[PDB]
Amino acid sequence: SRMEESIRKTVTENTVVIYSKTWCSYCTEVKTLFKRLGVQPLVVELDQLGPQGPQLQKVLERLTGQHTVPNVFVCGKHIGGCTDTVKLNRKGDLELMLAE
Ligand SMILES: N[C@@H](CCC(=O)N[C@@H](CS)C(=O)NCC(=O)O)C(=O)O
Repeated sequence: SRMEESIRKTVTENTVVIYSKTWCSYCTEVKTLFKRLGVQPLVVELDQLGPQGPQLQKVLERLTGQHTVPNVFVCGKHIGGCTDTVKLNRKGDLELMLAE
């Protein structure tokens, strides 16, 4: 699909991409973690896109294996959700990625 090719372009062009929903506490949490690191992520709020939201979500599951939000990409690579991102941070992998 065109939506799949567009996601690939979005995540290769933007250092941090968070596919989010505005009401989700885990999305807020991961937004805050990147803010504390000095990053300004690109946020895509899937609940604020009309019927494109659920279509995008389906393509995200095909690409990433995940059906929850947040769905986080760093340096073009899928990293997971909030707890995945927090674990990557706790290990210093997240900052090593950002540093390269
Ligand atoms: N363990 C996940 C949890 C994320 C989560 O539960 N997200 C909720 C929204 S706040 C969700 O996507 N729910 C949709 C569903 O369960 O299908 C993470 O750390 O990101």
